[PDB]
Amino acid sequence: DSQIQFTRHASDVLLNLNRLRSRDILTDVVIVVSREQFRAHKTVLMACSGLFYSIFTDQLKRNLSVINLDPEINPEGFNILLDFMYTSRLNLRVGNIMAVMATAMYLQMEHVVDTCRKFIKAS
Amino acid sequence: DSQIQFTRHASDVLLNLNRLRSRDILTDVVIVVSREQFRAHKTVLMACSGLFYSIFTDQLKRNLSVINLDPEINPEGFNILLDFMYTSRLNLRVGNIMAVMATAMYLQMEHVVDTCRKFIKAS
Ligand SMILES: CC(C)NC(=O)Cn1cc(CN2CCN(C)CC2)c2ccc(NC(=S)NCCc3c[nH]c4ccccc34)cc21
Ligand SMILES: CC(C)NC(=O)Cn1cc(CN2CCN(C)CC2)c2ccc(NC(=S)NCCc3c[nH]c4ccccc34)cc21
Repeated sequence: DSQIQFTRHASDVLLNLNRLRSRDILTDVVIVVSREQFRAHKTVLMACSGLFYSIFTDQLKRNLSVINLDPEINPEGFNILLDFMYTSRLNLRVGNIMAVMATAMYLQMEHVVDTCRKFIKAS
Repeated sequence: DSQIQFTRHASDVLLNLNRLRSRDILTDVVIVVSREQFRAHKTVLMACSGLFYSIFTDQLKRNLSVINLDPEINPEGFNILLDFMYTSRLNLRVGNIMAVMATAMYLQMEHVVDTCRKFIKAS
């Protein structure tokens, strides 16, 4: 409310969280997408994705160390979205727009889908 | 670099991380401060504190579920800093500044220490 605001703190936290991912420090889940595998932190996955929230919030699945995604998910599209989660930067190109949008819908990241919609429209 | 920037994503992630802490979801450590206990996420602690980074980055201590802080640490001051880590907001009042500053020194949060110094200077 009337507390002092650190305007860079949130971005600095996310940057260190991504650094921890890049060194595999306290990563607690691998996400299998067809042939690929991505290690990550369940907390960040839950904070950023409705699908991952709905999985790990259920005590039936909260302790899983492996999550197999839908085999139709494109790994490049997932990687772009995983990067976004940890960076706030979304790499939308003409060559990946369709794969990134579809993957964002499957992961229930509405703002990204909403931004994919505006990207479409601005093309 | 040339990707789309989501200016509110990092703050949105931290808010959900704090929500997860408030429901004790995926918390993986308890910090003992005199007669008090605080549950938290090791990744957030490490991202925010040089002390907590140095502890959990060491494989000798990375798997600890309990951390006992120095008995001289004031629990209210620790709580204020724990809140700051998860909110980017620092509750500095001249009734608590000394105990917050000394705690931020122990936790190796230089940004906060530097701010406490200017709070003193701005009187
Ligand atoms: C970084 C940020 C912008 N990314 C998201 O918000 C992605 N996301 C997208 C959704 C799904 N949306 C939600 C809004 N709704 C109208 C349409 C469907 C979603 C859901 C959960 C989380 N993760 C966490 S920790 N949420 C804590 C609050 C909460 C949400 N639903 C709850 C259910 C029970 C208790 C708490 C909650 C992230 C989610
Ligand atoms: C959210 C942000 C504003 N809060 C901090 O930065 C609090 N903090 C304060 C310090 C201690 N400072 C650091 C600067 N130095 C000149 C004086 C002492 C500190 C240390 C680690 C972390 N956590 C993480 S993940 N760091 C990843 C990068 C890294 C730092 N040291 C490394 C050593 C080896 C490998 C990597 C690194 C947080 C730290």
